[PDB]
Amino acid sequence: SSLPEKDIQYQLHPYTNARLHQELGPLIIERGEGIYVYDDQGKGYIEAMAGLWSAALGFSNQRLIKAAEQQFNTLPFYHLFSHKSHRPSIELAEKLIEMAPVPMSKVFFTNSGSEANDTVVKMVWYLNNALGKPAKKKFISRVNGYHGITVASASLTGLPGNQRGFDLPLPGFLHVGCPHHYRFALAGESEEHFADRLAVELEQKILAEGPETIAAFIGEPLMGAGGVIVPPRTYWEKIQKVCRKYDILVIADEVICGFGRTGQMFGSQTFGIQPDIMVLSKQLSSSYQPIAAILINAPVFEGIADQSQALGALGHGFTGSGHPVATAVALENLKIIEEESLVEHAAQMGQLLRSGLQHFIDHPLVGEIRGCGLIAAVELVGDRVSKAPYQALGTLGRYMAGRAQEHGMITRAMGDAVAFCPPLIVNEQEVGMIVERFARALDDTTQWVGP
Amino acid sequence: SSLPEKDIQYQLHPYTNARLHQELGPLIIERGEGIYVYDDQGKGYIEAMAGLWSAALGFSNQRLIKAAEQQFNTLPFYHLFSHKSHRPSIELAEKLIEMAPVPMSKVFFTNSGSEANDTVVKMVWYLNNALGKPAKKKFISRVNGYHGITVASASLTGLPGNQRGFDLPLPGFLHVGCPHHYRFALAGESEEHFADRLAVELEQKILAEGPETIAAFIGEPLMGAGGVIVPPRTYWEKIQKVCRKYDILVIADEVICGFGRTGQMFGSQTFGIQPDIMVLSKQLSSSYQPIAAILINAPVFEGIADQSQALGALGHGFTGSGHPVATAVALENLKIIEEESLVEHAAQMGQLLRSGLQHFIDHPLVGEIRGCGLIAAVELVGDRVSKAPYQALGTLGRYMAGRAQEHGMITRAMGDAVAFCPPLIVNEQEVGMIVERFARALDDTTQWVGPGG
Ligand SMILES: *Cc1c(COP(=O)(O)O)cnc(C)c1O
Ligand SMILES: *Cc1c(COP(=O)(O)O)cnc(C)c1O
Repeated sequence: SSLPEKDIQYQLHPYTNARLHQELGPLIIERGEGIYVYDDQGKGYIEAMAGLWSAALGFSNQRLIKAAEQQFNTLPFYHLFSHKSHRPSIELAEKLIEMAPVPMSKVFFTNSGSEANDTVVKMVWYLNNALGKPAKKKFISRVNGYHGITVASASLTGLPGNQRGFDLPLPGFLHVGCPHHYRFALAGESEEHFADRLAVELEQKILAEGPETIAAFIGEPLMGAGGVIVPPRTYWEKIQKVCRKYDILVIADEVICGFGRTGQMFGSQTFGIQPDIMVLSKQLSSSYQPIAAILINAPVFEGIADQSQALGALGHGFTGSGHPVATAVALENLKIIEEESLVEHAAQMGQLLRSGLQHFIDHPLVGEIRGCGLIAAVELVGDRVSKAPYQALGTLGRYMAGRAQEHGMITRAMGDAVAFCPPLIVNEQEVGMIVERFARALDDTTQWVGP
Repeated sequence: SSLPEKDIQYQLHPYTNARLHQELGPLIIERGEGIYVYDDQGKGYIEAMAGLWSAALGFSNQRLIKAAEQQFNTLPFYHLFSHKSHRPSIELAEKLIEMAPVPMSKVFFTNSGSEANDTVVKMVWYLNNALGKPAKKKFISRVNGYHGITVASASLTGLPGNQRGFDLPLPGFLHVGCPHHYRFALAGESEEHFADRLAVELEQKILAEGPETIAAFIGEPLMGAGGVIVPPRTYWEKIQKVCRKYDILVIADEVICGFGRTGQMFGSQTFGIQPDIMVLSKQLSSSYQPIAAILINAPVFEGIADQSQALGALGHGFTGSGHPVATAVALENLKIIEEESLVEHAAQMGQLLRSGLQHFIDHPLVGEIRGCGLIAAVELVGDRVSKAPYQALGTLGRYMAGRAQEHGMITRAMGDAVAFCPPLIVNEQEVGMIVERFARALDDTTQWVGPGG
């Protein structure tokens, strides 16, 4: 009958406890503008996550809306199968290739990040069969990495919450350590030496598995959903040397880091990664349309092209691959990010965010503050010396996130860390408000944990 | 540089020979209106495939475009994670549940058909773990079925072109026969007996694999990409009895059949299927937005809900799941289909299409004319008695499709069959034009072959 009642009756929600949902119902979000969303009671919230790490231009960018309209009225749907094409897919693909931080050869479009990583898995398998290396198939990823939730991409993902009860990972999807100094460094170990030990771990993993069986290493430049985990200094340098030593492809999952999130246009620039393949989504279209993109370099394309010829055609593609409305919106989105100098602006807003949060560095429940550019997290602990949680891992984060919402801010808990990933258009005072609302939530949480 | 040159330079095309693409370049489609698209030279074509079996309302429905606008200007993106919701997802889900041809409990949204089928795989695995049946995991599908192209959903798919080179199918993804009488029936075998033999095949497959290890059977009510293959009479009845005997879930992949394609609202109605899970996409939004929907019945939901509680939350969801613009467009799309009586209209347009094509039933190159509702195919052969192809399999289909395009019509060849899946809004005279353009293409193809006889 009521709208909340209909939701409970008819929707199975993602990333939601279904039974609790039947009791509590939804928080229905009705409208958005700038960095704000409003619920159906008219309460406004700063969307400090940009939705799902994604709405770079906020929730009422008229240029994107008009670009959708203009394309809708020209050609509202067509496809790229069997030599068919259309201008928006062509022009977007050109723009993505030309702005890539390393030389890239081709773009392949999907709807989601998960589909894109799933497609990259198939591409690498197809590639290595093309080349006559049928054993070179295994993927290496990392504990706490997030790469999506198809059967294959959830296998790449290294978060237990995405695997438990789903019979994952599949075989051939291997995991090395999470590069988080605060949690996994040895006592008195430096960042650089933590990085050394991670590179050794990767090489030993490869040697134990048989280097000839390892096709690819995939990683987010910095880990998003897994906690805003910034890798230790020299990690990417040392990891890439191990990969290049055994002819292992380096895949940068830029689904969150892409398009100005980390202080430069790509996480690959910020962290000195020269990937063979890049995966892009989210900020690509400010999530105004579902779209993702895979960039592959020359060797990857040439092997695939050779096979697609021998086997008649590339037996892969989604109905929505390169959708003309989604590609048109993404094209306009990238033009706005360039014309408005949002990469530079976000970097400056990020410095303000990070300096604001650092006033709480000696709070008794603050275990670590981390991030770079305009992405950050504050990890809470029940005890700073031991780094132990209050009650059980997740208890603090759950409480903090709930308090932040009460104070008009949407953040996301990742265990006991709360994340910040605001729209790139956030202004200085809005950053101040984000920090103030974080502060109030923290104060509430501290009184709740109590003496 | 020119637009075709940019395409060749920068895009890897799906379902395209990449090397041939570098030589020929693209056919760039510039605009659409009604049932027509126009290329960049201004030549018009009837889109007899509705794009990819999908654009129910044609290529310039203003109501859908305005519904997108109105939602863009309210809330252009949000998500459904962690109890968050929004009106368009809620109202769409209600509408889908209430119109379902069997009692259904919940809707889960994805972007694509492939994602939806991939998600259904995970849901079934999660479900059976929830129920304490950890061995009950394998899926059974069919030769020539199409269910998408993720690693898992390409394993469900039974077309060799989707598996060759990709190390698929994964283990646990099993295949029984294509239910196409014309190609796989024994000499002088009836439809009903062909159906018996297929049901026996399925039961033997289950028994050989261990019934306790089989979770689900999935099928398109009629097979789309694999050839517009109408199953033989009594197939679905007998297949479901085998499934119910061993407590195997029945999943109807309605990605093509959904929303009026086959003569009734759902392929499940047309063919008497009582599925536990339905998968919907394509006509859902006339492909104006990427969206797919999974309908799950009460037992499937209850088990999933039970576990999500014990494990804290359901560890699954796409950023675009239930996207407010895509759901708003699909909602308006389903309203138009109902208000304009397009299911009934498509049924009538389909009988005209079929009657038109049947004037060529005794043509020496026409092996079979099949379909129902407003989906059809004409399978061409080089020799009717042997059913053998002219030159290689595919030669006639490729030539026919090329001639159809020259005559202003886009059809898709599936080997030597050419498909018809026009927008539901096609009128009687447009059906006449589709059949005329098919006839000219067939006339060209006949002159090219020279059947003599
Ligand atoms: C969100 C995300 C994905 C998956 O994207 P979907 O569109 O939600 O499937 C993949 N990789 C990373 C790093 C992500 O953050
Ligand atoms: C087209 C199709 C799919 C896959 O849809 P995408 O949106 O292209 O992933 C799945 N099943 C059937 C029956 C289809 O026709």
